[PDB]
Amino acid sequence: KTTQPNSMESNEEEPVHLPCNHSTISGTDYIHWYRQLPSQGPEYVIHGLTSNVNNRMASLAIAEDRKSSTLILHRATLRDAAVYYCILPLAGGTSYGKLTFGQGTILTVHPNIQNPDPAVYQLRDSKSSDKSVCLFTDFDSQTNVSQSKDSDVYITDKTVLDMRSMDFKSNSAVAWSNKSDFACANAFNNSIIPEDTFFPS
Amino acid sequence: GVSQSPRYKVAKRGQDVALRCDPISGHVSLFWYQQALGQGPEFLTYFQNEAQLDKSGLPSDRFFAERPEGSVSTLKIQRTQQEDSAVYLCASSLGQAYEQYFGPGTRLTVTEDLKNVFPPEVAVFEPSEAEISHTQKATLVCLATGFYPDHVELSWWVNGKEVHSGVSTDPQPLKEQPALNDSRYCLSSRLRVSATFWQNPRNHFRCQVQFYGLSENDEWTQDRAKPVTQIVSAEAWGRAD
Repeated sequence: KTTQPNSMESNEEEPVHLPCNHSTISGTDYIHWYRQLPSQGPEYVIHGLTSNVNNRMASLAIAEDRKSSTLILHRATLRDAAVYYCILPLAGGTSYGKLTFGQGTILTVHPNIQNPDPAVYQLRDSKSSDKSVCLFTDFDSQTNVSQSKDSDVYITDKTVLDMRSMDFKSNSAVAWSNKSDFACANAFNNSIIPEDTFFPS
Repeated sequence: GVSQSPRYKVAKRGQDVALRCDPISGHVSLFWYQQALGQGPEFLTYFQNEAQLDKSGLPSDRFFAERPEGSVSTLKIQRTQQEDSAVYLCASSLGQAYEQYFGPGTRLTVTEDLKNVFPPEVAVFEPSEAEISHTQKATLVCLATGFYPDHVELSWWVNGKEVHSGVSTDPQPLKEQPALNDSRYCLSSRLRVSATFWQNPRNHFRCQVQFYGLSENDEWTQDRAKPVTQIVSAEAWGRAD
């Protein structure tokens, strides 16, 4: 049995230390790390019985008292955002390689926005839709988007959009509703947004 | 690598289903897992060649697995219940000293009645003229709504070619009616391009939503069109303005 923090945040290019707690493991027990990207099946990352075990992407560290381990990602990128699982399997006896995945830790990797340009835009309505769409975009990664206080207003959580052609990343969230009182000016009122956010007029 | 089929499956409560796994050739070990939403994979059963040495994870007798020739394995679930809704994962490894390779998974949704199944309606929202003037960029938004189950794959196509750069799609479909257990879903996606690219009337943009629903083997007695696997798209052409 192992435990890990529920989630962790990191910025692109920064190294990341993902901790794991466990009962004292013998010098013959191995620690395994797997990860799972969005809508994909899990994938092996690394495993070992000592520290200084590594590969391109990461390294494994095991505390001196063997009561905790750490997966170290040397240089996190957006693609490293995923759920990371620390697994402590059985070794010897009647063991066959069974792996017990716990809840893992959710790693979110935020882009480094060089020139924040927060703004809320209204997109052109669609003929076949009765919904009005508002786009909150280009804000710094520290900004959080909250859910609306209305059941008739849908707001997505923030996501990163990467325009690789121009080496340009941006954060954004969308809000939509068919209500009459719905306007982009108030769409994100339940969120703490930059005071200098641009609202076209 | 490891393959699984079907990739998506919607079943009526009480019906039986069979999930297939085609592991990597020569891999002696095969593992099955059940992964509920927001949870980690839970072990179901293990095979060493054709021998199912550890099946301590099977929930009940409704679950049965086989791997007759030590290669392909089938996980069968009889009299499916709503609680069976999950992504079933299969993995294989050469042996205990080696790592596990996972399949893409089979997403199973068990519903009370197939009349709950609906394909998505899709709409594209053209860029804000203000964004174009302010940033020299143009963001299009695609909204897929009213579908059930949440078995969809959204993609963008520009001038007949799929694009990956500049696209950001929500990780998971949102419930339109959180209180209802059979609530339909909505999903959004964004495609951002340069203002000059959007201003070219020759550029054609299409948001495509692949929906996985009923098959020919599923009965349908409703008045509306059978909600079979299909794609639903919405389009927009560049605009000079």
